[PDB]
Amino acid sequence: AFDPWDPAFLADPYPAYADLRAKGRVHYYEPTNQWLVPHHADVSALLRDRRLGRAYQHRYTHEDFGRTAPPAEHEPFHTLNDHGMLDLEPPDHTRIRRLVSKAFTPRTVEQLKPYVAKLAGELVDRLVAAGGGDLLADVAEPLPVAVIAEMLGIPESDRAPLRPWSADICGMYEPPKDVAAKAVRASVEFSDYLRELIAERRKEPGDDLISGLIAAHDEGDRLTEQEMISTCVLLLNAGHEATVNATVNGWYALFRNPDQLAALRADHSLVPAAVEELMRYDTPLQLFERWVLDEIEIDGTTVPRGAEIAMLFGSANHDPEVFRNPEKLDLTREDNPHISFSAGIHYCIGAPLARIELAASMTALLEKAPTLGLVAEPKRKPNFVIRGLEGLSVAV
Ligand code: HEM
Repeated sequence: AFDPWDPAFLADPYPAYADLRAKGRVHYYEPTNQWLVPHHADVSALLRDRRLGRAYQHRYTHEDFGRTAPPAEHEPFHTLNDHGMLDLEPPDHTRIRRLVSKAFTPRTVEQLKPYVAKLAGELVDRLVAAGGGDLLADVAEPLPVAVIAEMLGIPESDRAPLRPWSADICGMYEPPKDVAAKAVRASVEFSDYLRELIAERRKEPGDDLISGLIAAHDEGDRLTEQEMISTCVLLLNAGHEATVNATVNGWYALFRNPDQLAALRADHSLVPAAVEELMRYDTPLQLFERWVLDEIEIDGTTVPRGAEIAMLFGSANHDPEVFRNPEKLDLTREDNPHISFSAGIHYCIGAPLARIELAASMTALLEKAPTLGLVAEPKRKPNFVIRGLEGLSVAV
């Protein structure tokens, strides 16, 4: 009896998650032909199970897996997608991630802190100067793209087309004939830009990540041109909308919980714990899927090879067997093992950088806009897999 399109579910899905959890540990959903998993223990376990993957073609033809191959007109998208580590399974995943993690390191993250803090400060100053604005458009949206641009080493000169590129490519996962068109178009355009920067970095080495990707090697193993383009597009696409919606989701929760906002404003040392609790309370990434590569059993229920599982991260983050009073926002929550950055081999390689951007944004807002208030009830985007608002009207 579940309709993820119901406007009440889009407004507040957490009561329905409560019902799902109470009704069982795996539920077949005919409309999407998917098996829904809502408990934290099950989601955690399945993300670490070697019998599940974000791809199946390394093991089975589409046809042997009981599926239909995608249009060859979408080859440029599928090529760019299938060389990024998010949709790779071992041993290809292992190789590209071991290689990428030689260029993209803890030192790389540390080096961005000053630019993250600087940029955050500037953004909030401008909003303060205007005495208010749209937290999404003016503060949340600009920072993530800029940080990845900076890490990749791209001029503010040519940084304009990145958002619209990332937008149209991601449109493919949201699929209209028109969406598909721009998505392949952007996939080509963006990949050519990358292709270019890859060479003027080969004949002209730099200190950026594109240059660290060109250098990265191990056991004489190295990255292909496509693996590098795919990695760069993945880092922008993965590090943008999630970070944006965590900042706006967080501030909306803070405005709706004035006791917690006042606690935060009174003790800025809560910022790290606050970033984590606001993500558990209302994660922007509600849902992730896995193919069943070998038959599994969940709670004595057999899920067959060829099935697709939907992991409800939102449900898992409100599981009362893990969190006490999960429906309550508590920035001082001691016990917060939220799964928002996932688990197993696809565990977010960006999580340290994401946490530095969310902390820098929050600290700037608290220091520079300590009187910030919500002007209007925001409009919720009609989407149950990426949970977000159209914008956030604020005033000092
Ligand atoms: C609020 C911020 C973020 C959240 C909640 C988030 C969450 C996640 C999740 C859940 C996954 C795995 C999905 C799955 O298991 O199916 C993932 C993967 C990934 N994330 Fe993030 N992420 C965030 C920010 C970022 C940032 C800033 C970057 C990069 C700069 C990034 C890069 C990636 C990459 C490259 C992967 C693929 C990892 C792999 O497949 O091995 N993410 N992220």
